[PDB]
Amino acid sequence: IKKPNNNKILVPKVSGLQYRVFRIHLPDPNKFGFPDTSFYNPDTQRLV
Amino acid sequence: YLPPVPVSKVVSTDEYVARTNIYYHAGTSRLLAVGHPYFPIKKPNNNKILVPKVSGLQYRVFRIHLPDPNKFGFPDTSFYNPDTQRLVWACVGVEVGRGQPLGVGISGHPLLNKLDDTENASAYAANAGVDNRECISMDYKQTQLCLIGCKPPIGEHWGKGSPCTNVAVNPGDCPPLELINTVIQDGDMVDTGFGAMDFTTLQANKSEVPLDICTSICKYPDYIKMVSEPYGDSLFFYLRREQMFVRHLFNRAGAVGENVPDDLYIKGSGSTANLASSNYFPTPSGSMVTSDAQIFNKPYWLQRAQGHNNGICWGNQLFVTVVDTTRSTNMSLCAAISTSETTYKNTNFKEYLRHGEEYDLQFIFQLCKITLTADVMTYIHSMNSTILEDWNFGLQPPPGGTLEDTYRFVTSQAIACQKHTPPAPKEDPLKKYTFWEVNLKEKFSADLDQFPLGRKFLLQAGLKAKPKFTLGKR
Amino acid sequence: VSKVVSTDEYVARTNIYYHAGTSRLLAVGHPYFPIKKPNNNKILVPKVSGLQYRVFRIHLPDPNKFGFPDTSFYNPDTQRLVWACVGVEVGRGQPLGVGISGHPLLNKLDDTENASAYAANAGVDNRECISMDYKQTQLCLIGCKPPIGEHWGKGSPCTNVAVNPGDCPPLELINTVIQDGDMVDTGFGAMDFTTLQANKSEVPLDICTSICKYPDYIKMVSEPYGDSLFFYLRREQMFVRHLFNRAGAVGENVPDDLYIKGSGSTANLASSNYFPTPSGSMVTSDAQIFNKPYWLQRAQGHNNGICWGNQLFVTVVDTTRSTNMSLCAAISTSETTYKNTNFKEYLRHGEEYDLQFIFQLCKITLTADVMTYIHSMNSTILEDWNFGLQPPPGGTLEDTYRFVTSQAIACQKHTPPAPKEDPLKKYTFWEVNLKEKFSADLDQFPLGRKFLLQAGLKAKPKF
Amino acid sequence: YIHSMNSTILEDWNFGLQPPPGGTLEDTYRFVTSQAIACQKHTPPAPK
Repeated sequence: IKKPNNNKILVPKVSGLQYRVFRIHLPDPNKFGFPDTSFYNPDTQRLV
Repeated sequence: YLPPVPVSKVVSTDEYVARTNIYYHAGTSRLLAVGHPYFPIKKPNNNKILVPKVSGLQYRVFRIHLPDPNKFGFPDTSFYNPDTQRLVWACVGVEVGRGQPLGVGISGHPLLNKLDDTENASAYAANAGVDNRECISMDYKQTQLCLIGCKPPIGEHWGKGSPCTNVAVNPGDCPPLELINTVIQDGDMVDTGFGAMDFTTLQANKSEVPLDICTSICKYPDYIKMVSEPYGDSLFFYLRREQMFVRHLFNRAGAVGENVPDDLYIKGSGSTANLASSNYFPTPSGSMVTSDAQIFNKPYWLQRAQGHNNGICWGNQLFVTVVDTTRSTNMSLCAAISTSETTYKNTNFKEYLRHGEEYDLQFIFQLCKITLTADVMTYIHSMNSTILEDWNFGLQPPPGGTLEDTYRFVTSQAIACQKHTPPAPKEDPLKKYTFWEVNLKEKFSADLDQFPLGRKFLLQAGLKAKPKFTLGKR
Repeated sequence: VSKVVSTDEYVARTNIYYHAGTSRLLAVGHPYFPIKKPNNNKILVPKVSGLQYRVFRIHLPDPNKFGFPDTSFYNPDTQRLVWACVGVEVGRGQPLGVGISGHPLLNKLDDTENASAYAANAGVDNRECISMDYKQTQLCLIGCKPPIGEHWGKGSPCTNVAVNPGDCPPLELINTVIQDGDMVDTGFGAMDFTTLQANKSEVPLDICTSICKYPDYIKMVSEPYGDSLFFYLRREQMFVRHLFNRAGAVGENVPDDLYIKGSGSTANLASSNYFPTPSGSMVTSDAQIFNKPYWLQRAQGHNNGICWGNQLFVTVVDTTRSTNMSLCAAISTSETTYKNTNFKEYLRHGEEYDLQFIFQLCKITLTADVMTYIHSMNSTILEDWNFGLQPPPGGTLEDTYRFVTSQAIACQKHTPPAPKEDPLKKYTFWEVNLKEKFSADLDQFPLGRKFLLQAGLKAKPKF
Repeated sequence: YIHSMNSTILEDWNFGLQPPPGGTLEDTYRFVTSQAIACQKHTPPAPK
């Protein structure tokens, strides 16, 4: 749905027939704080 | 239980806090500000602001935050269960960079209340006509100062009071005055040395002061009051420099509010039967600036402070405000409306007034923990209950049952948006106030040597563990 | 935030088991609408159909009042006793058959499945008498907190654009407690037609006024203690049948670029709106979820079958028995020539439920954490127990007697206000009392011995 | 092997120039705006 003169959408077109993509970010675990992190070195390695 | 009670032992922070062994740096480079010194520009019909009024005469607040102490990464954390111990950042050291060349600005008013110049006068004054007010500017008091703490700054200023009703309310009477303490907001006008008060309300003439200070309310911070904080958490440190001197000698022009009792002099005659305005006011003048006048651009180191707070940022929260008079020089330029004619036209060129601004934040930080006991924690409760919230204390009591919690679904919805467009739960108690913000939470580094400042921090206390590249001799 | 734990931590399981159960629950009523005296507001017949939801509230007497053959195994001071719900049954005796519903005026244009020519032009009030079958469904709900449903609904629009009559109202997602008598989805989705459908003819009678709702397993299971439901099962199915059109003024025209302009008969766009005809499928004896024992061991929530406040909930809904028997009475028995004027027609509907509940007995020790932890969870629970004190007051009172003696001492006693116990008293729904029916032996009951058989260890006297 | 697989991966780590030194060593961060006046910070395109 959009305003008849306008090009701007009034309502988004939605139906279950539409595909759905989901993008999910994670924060870099190499910035994180595990209750114990000493099990690794942040120099020679990283975490994924 | 033991100890958040009755007594007065007025806990000093550094006992319950423990200092970790690890440090960090983060920061933005810099910022800008430009603008017109005298007045802002908004769309004349609309309320939308095209250009603001900007000067070094504007106090600049600074508020930044750091993320959850319990979500953020350490090479060695073994020392804690975050449920056994809460955590906080600690502020060891701070730096104020200022990058623009140094020069003096100025401001004034096209109609200023003036009688005449009695600095040197060979003759008695004249009679006042209709609007003798003049166009004059003045050099503002040379100043630098610094304010940093975990709680917002507090200034003080005069304001018109509410006179007890005995004597009449009669117009022309002297309005009442009283002291006013208030939170300092960004964009406020720095007092020129004319006193912290409201020129708008208290001075009806409105021509008494230059445009910059004409409308608004200048304030000055009360250290006493602030340092009177028995926590000290207002600000845990500061320094200032200010200097000024006299330039010219003036007089007010207007009706005499309260006349001089004649017993103070001998009755004149002719011109001397009349009495010239008894009201003098000086012309304040800023002085020479020196390369020493910069108090900035040098690393500060704060170990112990007046309050009990030692550099602790509560609610993940930190405050800064600074004043520079040294860069006050405003850049001016013109726009030629007619680009053709070769003969000068005063009408041809539209002048403009702008100013530069530049800052730096390079922040040391230290890490700290809290052994978690209502033995203390309730004193935190006692101290401030706002930290009861974002912190969950790993518990409400040592058993610590959850809230039968609120988890909401709002994340995206049906075009309703009173599920908030309006403000969300909690609050900023300062939200009504207006002042500056930046997010630094992306700027941390697990290694120090990366940056210019830190090695001074290093070279300051030196280095125990000294980074080795196994390069050079083996 | 110190994070709720598994109830099987502090609770201890006892060695004793009990049973009680109702005689039965049957029903009679009219499926389509309730019956009332025409002038009066009082109901002559309550509206009843299988499509109506059913809620079951079951009290238990406080076991700490219930003397055991040997009571010595616990201290009533330091502890309490709480019932645990091991296993559950749902009896259904009706012969299995499908009901049905319709409406005499149904918004419709024409048949869209096959059209040999373009339709006619919309007149005034083309609604028709048409009926359909609702989706087949079976589900079961068990827990100590009321079942939480959800539905669509009208919310307050933004205030920017002025709403003209006939505008699209915004939509809202709304939870509420589930009330008995409420209606299953027909495949029209949970919402209030009454608000969002002015036509009132867009659906068959039964659901027209009410608000169909549906359980949201997420938010339900989202509970930290799971006490909404610790267990459930569900079965449902549907398929398409007919394809129709809404008949009425087009709310929003289709952008032309999505088609090519016609002419003549093709100049006018036929109604864009379609709605499906939902159709129940073949029922089977197999997929019946009832008349079979259940055995609870684990529950998604940390609550394991613990019924707080002597309180236990059952929500059961099925369409399988929806059969509506039709009957006819004769106003005049004389004439042998039949006349449709001679017979009045009536609709009544049967329902049949049954309940049999195992229960396990359970004790709780104390300490402070537990006390706290419960008092954290729901403090009202301790109220019905005897722990929480709460010192009593009182100094002095002046009785002045006597008052009807009309020499005036002040006017008087104002303190009824707290018989109030059920906070949900606003919520009406089906009620049953078991408190009398406990017994100490499974053996005498049909259901129980299975409990024995399952866990084995047939212990009985000698003869 | 990783750099073979997808090299852009190393970029987001601290990682990104050949055995361990560091850095993309031209100048990094800049911000020109505070209030609405003239060319906004978004007059240049978003580089990342």
